[PDB]
Amino acid sequence: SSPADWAKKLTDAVLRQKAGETLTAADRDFSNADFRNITFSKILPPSFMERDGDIIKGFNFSNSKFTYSDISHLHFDECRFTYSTLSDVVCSNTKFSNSDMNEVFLQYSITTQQQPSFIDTTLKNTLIRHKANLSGVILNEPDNSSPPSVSGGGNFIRLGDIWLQMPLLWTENAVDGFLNHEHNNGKSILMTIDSLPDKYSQEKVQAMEDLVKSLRGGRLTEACIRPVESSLVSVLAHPPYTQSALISEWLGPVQERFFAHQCQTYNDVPLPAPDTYYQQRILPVLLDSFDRNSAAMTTHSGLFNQVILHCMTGVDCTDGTRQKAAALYEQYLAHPAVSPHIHNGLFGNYDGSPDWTTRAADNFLLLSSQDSDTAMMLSTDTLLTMLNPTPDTAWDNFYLLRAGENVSTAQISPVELFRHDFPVFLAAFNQQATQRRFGELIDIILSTEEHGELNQQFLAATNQKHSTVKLIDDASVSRLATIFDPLLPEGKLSPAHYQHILSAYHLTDATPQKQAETLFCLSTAFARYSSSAIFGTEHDSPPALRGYAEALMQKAWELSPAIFPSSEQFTEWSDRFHTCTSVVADSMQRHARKYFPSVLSSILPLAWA
Amino acid sequence: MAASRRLMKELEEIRKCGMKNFRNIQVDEANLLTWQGLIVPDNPPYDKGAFRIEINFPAEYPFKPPKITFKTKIYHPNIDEKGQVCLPVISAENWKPATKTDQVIQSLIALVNDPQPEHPLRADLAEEYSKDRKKFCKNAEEFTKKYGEKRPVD
Repeated sequence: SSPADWAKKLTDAVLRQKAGETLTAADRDFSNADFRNITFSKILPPSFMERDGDIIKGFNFSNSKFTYSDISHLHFDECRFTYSTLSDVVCSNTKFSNSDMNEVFLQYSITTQQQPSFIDTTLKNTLIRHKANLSGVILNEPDNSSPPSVSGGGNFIRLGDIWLQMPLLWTENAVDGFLNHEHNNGKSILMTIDSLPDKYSQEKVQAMEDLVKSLRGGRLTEACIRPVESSLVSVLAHPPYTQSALISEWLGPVQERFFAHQCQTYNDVPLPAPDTYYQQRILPVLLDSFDRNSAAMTTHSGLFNQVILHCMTGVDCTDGTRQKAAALYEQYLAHPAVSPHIHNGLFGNYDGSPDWTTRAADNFLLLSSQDSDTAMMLSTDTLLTMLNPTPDTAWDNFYLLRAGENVSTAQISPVELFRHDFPVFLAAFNQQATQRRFGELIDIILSTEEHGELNQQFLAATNQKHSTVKLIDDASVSRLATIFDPLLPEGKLSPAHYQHILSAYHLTDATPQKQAETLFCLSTAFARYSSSAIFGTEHDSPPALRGYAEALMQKAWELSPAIFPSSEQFTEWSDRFHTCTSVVADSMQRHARKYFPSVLSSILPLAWA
Repeated sequence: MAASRRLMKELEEIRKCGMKNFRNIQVDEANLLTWQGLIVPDNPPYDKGAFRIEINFPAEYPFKPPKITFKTKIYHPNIDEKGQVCLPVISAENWKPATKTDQVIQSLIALVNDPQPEHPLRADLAEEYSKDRKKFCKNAEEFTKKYGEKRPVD
């Protein structure tokens, strides 16, 4: 019959099991079924789609033809799938347990948003989408079995005994898909392969050797690999991938370029408060890079002192990461550029070294950016809030050391000091009047009177690298557009709005350049706004917020084309404005910091830096 | 907190060198940011007695100075009739957090032993000092008796 009869024929078969009656050998045998294009929620109770619901236990769905069917949020137990076809299926957060799925097609739709799990499942010879939570799956030994079919047509790598498909060609799009698990809500082939249980380190490594050997033959350049630098190390820099010789060799240069790009970015600016992933997967690499570039500890003390601070107070930092840090720090304090400034009395445990148990000890020694003699001695509790300001954060709670000696800071303005010798805090000491100022522009785009929901939500999304709440749903399209479309007549920037933007930032009687650079930045912030990170998702992206982001960029160009890196780079940014939205958001920002970074940190949320 | 970490050490640092001038150090277990002490002048006309004293630390200590007040009436050119005293070291805009309080008190006691009518705080007594040391001492003497704390025996 049709699949509709296959449909209403399992509907009331697992309900008998949910009514007591056990099912014989013949009963629980739904082989050769066809459930194509059937949204399974409609003919199923609302319990199988709820957390801690019910399990479909003891079946035999061999040869099934699911292709196009949605099995979202459903948990199977003890079931057979051998020889099925699920390619193009929707399976958001699906789960399969103690059920064997050998030799099946699983290249599901890029449509699916959350990865499905596989607790105690087997995928012997199955084609998989490179994104999957295999945190329980027990793989098999690789059989002689021939490779999966194809028609020119890409090649496949082997992950223990599963089958993964490499792209036809590592276009920048192919790269940002398979590799970047940051721009993609934590999903990627690297995160997929490492999700395997902590013993298959043999096949896990092998699988990664096979993936580097793929990229090694991409011909792709330093320029094209940068936006996945952070995502690559975060996985490949920790054991067991440290043991693998072929993986260490290739990754070396990649980590030298990572550390380098981090030294340029966060040596002058507050490294944003770290989530857990960062504490666990990043810092350890930074501690490593510092341990190999000894000199770096002093020449880039600005960043060092951050990577250390955050290490010694990271809630989820391993006792190894803490020790390395502590130890890396006793090296830094003994440096002959640092140890002179140590007022043997008040510093640390008053016995020369830091007292890492207390957060209110003078454990930190900051070096001046300009002077050889000026240094700052301050505490962990204090350095913490200076770097992550609050409305009542005091900006002078530190011992100014002018060549070993302490000096009065009464009659020394903080602003002046941070400007000259300690650049790190200035982007932060400003945040109180930078936020208000930004707020005054969001209250202008989104009227408090009528719209208040969105408002506190746009405001909210500013103090977090990412947000759970998105706006790609249909009611948030009509909603948004009714607010942005009046500000963008003929796709250009409303002359009335622009004038408000000026008065908002006191740039009214400013120089055209300082204005261009500010619009450039606002355009950068509203770029961020419509990216997977904030209100967008991996494939969809709010059309208004992108049309406003591009519109702001326009007037920037209009005011001063010198601001932009080139005539043709403006073209290409404009085009991509019409996940390719988060690739410009960074590009614009990379540019923004290099040429007018003081104008940027006055507009961008310290939390986004 | 930091203020208490510092004070706990500032204190034992002072309970280390038993300078015979200042005793006994009391800290109110209500605040700890408020200390009492008793200064015992070496030079006349203040031997006849001694003087109690409260040292109140702001919460933002050590990054804002303390102020010292005399809880004992004292006839002195550099000391308010209400107890207030002006020390260069603990005045804001001259204060460095590193300053050891063992030395600010040393200062106060030095200012009580040898008054400096140079930049006084009480012209009344300051003119009497420079023009009539006999008389001034004759009055400070009797005022220490009448209003001053009892001289320590040990």
